[PDB]
Amino acid sequence: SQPVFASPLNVEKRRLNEERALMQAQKANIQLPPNYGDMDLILFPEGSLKNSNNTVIPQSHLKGKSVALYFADGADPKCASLLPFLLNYYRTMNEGGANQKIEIIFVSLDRDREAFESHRAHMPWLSIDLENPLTEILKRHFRVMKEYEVPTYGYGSRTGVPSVIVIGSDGREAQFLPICSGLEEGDRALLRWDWRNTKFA
Amino acid sequence: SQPVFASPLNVEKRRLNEERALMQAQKANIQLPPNYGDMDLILFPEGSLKNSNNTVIPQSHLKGKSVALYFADGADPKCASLLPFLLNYYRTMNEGGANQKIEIIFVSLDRDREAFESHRAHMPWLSIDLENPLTEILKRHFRVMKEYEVPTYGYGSRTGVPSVIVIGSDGREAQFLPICSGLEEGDRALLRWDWRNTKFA
Amino acid sequence: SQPVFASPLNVEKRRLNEERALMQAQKANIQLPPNYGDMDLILFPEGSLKNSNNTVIPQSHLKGKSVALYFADGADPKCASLLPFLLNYYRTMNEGGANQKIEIIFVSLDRDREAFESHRAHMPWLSIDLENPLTEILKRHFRVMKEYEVPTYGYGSRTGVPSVIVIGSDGREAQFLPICSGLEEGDRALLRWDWRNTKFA
Amino acid sequence: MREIVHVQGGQCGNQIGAKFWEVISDEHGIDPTGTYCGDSDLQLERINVFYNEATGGRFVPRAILMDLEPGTMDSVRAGPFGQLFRPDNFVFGQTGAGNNWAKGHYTEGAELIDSVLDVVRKEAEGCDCLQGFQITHSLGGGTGSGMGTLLISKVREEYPDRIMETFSVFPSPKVSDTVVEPYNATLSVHQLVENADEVQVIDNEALYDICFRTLKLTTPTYGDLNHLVSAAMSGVTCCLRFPGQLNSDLRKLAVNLIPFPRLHFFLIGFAPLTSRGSQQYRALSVPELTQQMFDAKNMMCASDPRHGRYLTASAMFRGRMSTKEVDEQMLNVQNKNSSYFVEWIPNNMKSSVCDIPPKGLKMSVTFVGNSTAIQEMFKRVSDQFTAMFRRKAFLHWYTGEGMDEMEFTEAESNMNDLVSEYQQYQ
Amino acid sequence: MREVISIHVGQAGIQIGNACWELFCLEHGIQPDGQMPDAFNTFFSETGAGKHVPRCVFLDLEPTVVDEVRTGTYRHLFHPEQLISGKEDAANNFARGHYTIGKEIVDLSLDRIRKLADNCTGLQGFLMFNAVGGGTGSGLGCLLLERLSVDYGKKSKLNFCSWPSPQVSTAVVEPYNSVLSTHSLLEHTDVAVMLDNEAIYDICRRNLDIERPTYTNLNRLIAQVISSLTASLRFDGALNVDVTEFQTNLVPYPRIHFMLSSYAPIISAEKAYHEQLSVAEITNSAFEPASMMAKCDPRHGKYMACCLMYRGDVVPKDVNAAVATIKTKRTIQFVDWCPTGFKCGINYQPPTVVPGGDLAKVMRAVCMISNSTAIAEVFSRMDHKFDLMYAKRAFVHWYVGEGMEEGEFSEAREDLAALEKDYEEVGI
Amino acid sequence: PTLPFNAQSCYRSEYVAKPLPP
Amino acid sequence: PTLPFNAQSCYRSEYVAKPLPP
Repeated sequence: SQPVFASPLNVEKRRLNEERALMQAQKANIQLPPNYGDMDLILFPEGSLKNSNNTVIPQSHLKGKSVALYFADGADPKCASLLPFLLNYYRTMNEGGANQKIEIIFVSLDRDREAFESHRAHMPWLSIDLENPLTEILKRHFRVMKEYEVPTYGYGSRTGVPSVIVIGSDGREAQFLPICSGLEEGDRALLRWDWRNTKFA
Repeated sequence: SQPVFASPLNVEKRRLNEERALMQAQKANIQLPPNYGDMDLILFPEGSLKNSNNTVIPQSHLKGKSVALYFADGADPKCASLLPFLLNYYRTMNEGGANQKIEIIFVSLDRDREAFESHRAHMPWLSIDLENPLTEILKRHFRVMKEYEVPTYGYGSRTGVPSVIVIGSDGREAQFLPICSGLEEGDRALLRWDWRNTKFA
Repeated sequence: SQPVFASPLNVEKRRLNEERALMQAQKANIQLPPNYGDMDLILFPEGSLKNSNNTVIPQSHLKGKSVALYFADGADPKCASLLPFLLNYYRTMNEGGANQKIEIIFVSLDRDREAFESHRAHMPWLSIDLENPLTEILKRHFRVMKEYEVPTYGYGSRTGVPSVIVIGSDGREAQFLPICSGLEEGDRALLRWDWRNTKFA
Repeated sequence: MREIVHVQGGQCGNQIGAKFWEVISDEHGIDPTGTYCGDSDLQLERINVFYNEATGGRFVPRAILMDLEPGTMDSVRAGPFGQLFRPDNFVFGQTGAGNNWAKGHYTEGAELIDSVLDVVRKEAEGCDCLQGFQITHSLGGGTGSGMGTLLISKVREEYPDRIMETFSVFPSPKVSDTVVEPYNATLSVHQLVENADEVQVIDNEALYDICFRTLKLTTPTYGDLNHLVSAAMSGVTCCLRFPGQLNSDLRKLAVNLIPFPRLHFFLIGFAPLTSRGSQQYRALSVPELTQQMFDAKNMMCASDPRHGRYLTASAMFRGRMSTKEVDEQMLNVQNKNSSYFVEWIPNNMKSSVCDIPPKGLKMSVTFVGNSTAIQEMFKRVSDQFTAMFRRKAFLHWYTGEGMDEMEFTEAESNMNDLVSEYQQYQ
Repeated sequence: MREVISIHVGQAGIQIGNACWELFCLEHGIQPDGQMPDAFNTFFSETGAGKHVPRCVFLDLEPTVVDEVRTGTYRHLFHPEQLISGKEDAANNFARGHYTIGKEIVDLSLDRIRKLADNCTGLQGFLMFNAVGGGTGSGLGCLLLERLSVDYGKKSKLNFCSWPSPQVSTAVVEPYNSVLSTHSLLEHTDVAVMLDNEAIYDICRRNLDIERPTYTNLNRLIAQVISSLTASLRFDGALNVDVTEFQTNLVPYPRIHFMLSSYAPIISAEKAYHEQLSVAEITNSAFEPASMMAKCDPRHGKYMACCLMYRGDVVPKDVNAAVATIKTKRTIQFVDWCPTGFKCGINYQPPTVVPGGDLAKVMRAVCMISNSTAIAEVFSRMDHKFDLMYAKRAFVHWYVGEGMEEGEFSEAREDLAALEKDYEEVGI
Repeated sequence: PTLPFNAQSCYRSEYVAKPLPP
Repeated sequence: PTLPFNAQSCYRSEYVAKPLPP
């Protein structure tokens, strides 16, 4: 139940964990429905992610790295402007050090296949395929939306596009870097990344 | 994560090494993901390198020699100019001792099989076959390109064909030979080679 | 790397020896890459040399002797002129003493098997068959070319056919005999052959 | 940071100034529509110097179009890169100055000035901190020369310490269309010797000599001529927009090239320059640039510098190059031609290096020389002025608008003393 | 505990500051970040968990050369306020950089300086790097030294002046800047070392045989001088030399504090594996006039005093056996009232090579600093080039109209003339 | 019809995040 | 079609690095 209640990934999490809690309770003083603390979540299913060679990596590979979601649309001037700084920031922070510190997932807001391919070819970080239901699910979960056509359940929009949100293992958000937000400090928002206190454990 | 973070050998290296790190972690406060120091890769597979008779030698043959890649094109005038000086340097430098000093691998930016074999007939050092994807992977690893055709990820061209790259065990760019570079010592830059400190260990 | 570095036979030598060295180092201040003095090859395998009336002669029978390769052609008028002088020289020199001292191994630059058998029917010394890739790797090793057709790695054509080259244990040329060379002493360069020093151990 | 306000005057200034925005936009990767393509930092790091965000992704130039007739800026709007300009930055006129400097300056300039100067007040002050202005105009025309210069007079009083450079195209030597040329030129110079800071003179006949003798163009149109003038404009402001090994702003150039405050009329060349036929055959290097540069054939004025003395020069280099090669060539030039450099100053030249070249060339140079060979420019206007002022030819036009005959005599003396000033250092 | 504060002012100071701090960080083994993952204390601070922040200030009146520092690799290493910037330049103008534009940037300078110098006392002094030929390098350079002199009296104020070359200047207003600075560099600076530009250019073109150096190859060689300068301050030494040590040893009288430089050996990788760099060999090359870093032949002067800093596997014995040879050589000579004229230094840690540079990894080195009478020509040459210009009032309208008064040139002329009278009187 | 831009500066070519001192 | 150049200098023919005597 972070960061919203009314999200598809939260109802998925509640479903599986309710199911597993019922099963182990039937085998056995179990709090039904389970506590959100007791809930355990698989965020990216086994074959959602892929690197720049379009081969799948498991979710467990992301251990020890600050993983940031990057909601981007191709045709958007603003995302086209943000991309070089982000490349440079990835460059510098992951080249100058002892361990890999940060990692980026790309989530498309484009409309079709060739647009997605053309946009993703510029990006070395991991990406989620367009047709996958996880893209829509994540959009609803973080309430990222280009313009309001999606029925949000009484909430609003946390952000527009582009956005970078660093995430944790459990599917929360640890920091929402203000590119085009309440603070509107674009391309200087990158410098506020606390990769020390945000780890994908 | 040398010389770049976003290169195909480094992404295969990262995947493979931490795959093995999770395996031994499951089998057992070993640091995940493993340090660039802790990582090991096999650069040239079993069947990559071949000599003058097209008979395959393994990678472990290169141990104790200053090895250097040579990115060459068959029809390029600059490559046509640089080839005799490189060949004479190879001749004299390796002849003038009771020990092997340096070795050249041939990486082909050439058009097709016929032209590749015709050009490879002129070289007395080792080569990698053109149809082998390792050629393209090495090109994107070392950021050599004939013009901006394959995407590079916020990086630049390190150089153009022709180029000689002194390499290390782990894909370390040991030194750049300034043939067509920031310095432009055409046919003179070969004398810069410090074979003493750059050993394929 | 004697007398050339870009030889196929020298590349084969480096392969075998350095493979042996790596396996020995894996098993156990052992020098990688191995010293040229420490490198050893098998030059003529058991099925290379055939004597008069076609019987297989191993390498073992070449020991403690002065051995010269005769790079010869069938239809070359200079070869036809050189042959009787060398025949008389071989006969007289071997009769003149207790020991047989010199030996000739014949390397053919003929077109085909008919020419090979027709020319080799004269000769009483040892001959290497035309199909065996030895007859070309030795040719490339000692830099013999009738016509500039071999892909030749910035070599000079060291000799033209006919030629005789005194070979050492480790493939080094003991001495060049100047028939068509710097001295240009045809059919009398035979007398310059010293046999005290140039012993095949 | 620093911004340059661009001000374009007359038919010439619009057609010249269109291409200046075409080359800067191409240099900074700007679409005709207004957006940006090319994902590199180098462009947008210093974009404030010329451009202005609109928060639709898009940029507007810091440009003030200015003309007294509606026709000439209809053409620049209908063209490509014509949607780039904000349509309020245009200022229209209905009447128009018919090559009459008086009614450009006094009568039909005085009612449009309150409008165009309002646009300048809004736009120049609108940044954090202004660096200066640049004006492009003809001194042969009416609204480029009469009303263009009155803008300079008023903006200079309001903003005393800001730089103020111009790209003025003078009267031609040989052929003289718009027959009232020396009246426009002479009356402009004395207003442009007092109220202007740096002046870079261009002759049309010098440009046509370059085309026909070197570039070997069959039909050199105003597109091709204006391409070259724009490449000179971009050269003198590389430092403002890209980094380098030795930085050089506009004020840095002036304090070197101007030894005494009266004399600030400069000459411009540009190297390299070869035809498309001989593009691939010509070896490009620093010595090859510096000997193309020091040539009357290459210069953009019809005044042979070997008739005089380079009082002070400068070269603004662009490209990946060694300082020592720059240092030798600027010394080699002074060692061999010792008679073409004034003697009571050693090392008459300044060097500047900007890293980013113009797109397509790996190395280039623009050139600025302060010479006493530009004396032969003003004399050839001075005799032409007194030739038709003797007869009082076409004076009723000028004197019917508001001037007195006294202003003509002052413009004579204020130009002849400048002639006499270049004598004093020769 | 033990500190020395670096001050970089101007174009030249910043660029040579960049190459200095790259080598200092590299040889102390600290990352771009600043965490090596107490020999460093002289240059760097301790800011929490193993994080080191340099003790330097960058000053410039224009932002475009300090932008590129805040933008490149070492942007996480320098404290953001330790790079101070204005919005407009001084434009090769002393007058602008002193009176007009300079007044509102020195207040920020002295705040950062005071906070970076009050953490521990026993501060050795301030290294200063300025371009004399420049605007903010000269103009502002006097002014922050003026206020420093009022505040911290007792304490060394060294300077590394990038001086105009005899033949190549690339600035025509530069004789005015150089003379005006030298007057005020005389009063409130303890030691001045001259690094002529084209002195180092031809050193590279002969020794290293480099056709195409840039400023960065020049900056690396100056960086090797400062490292060999302060090696005894940071590291263990057989006979260490500090910075207070210099002023007593190389300055006979108040007015005379203008010294030259020569570093040897500098040879490329292609002719270093041939050379046995013995102490005798490297000290012979130090005294050669073709290796001096000012383009000023000491054959028309006398060595008033001289300082030598050895670095590497250098024994004290071979120094004495090699300096005695220099005393007996007849081409080099000493003033009569200086029978003994040497200060020696031996430091253990050999010079550090920067990868992708153009020097070679070598066993031992010499840095030599000398006070000479040959300095008479370098101001006697400006003597000519100033009276040429000022006779007919070239460029004088710029200086007058922006705050200066007429007669500051006459005061600068008299002090420079008295300085030439002073060097000629010493040499008798 | 605009070709893309293939220049990188003196700065980016040589001031890179260097590996650790030996 | 072509016939190739074949000649090299007397210096490179007979001045090469010979292996040292025992």
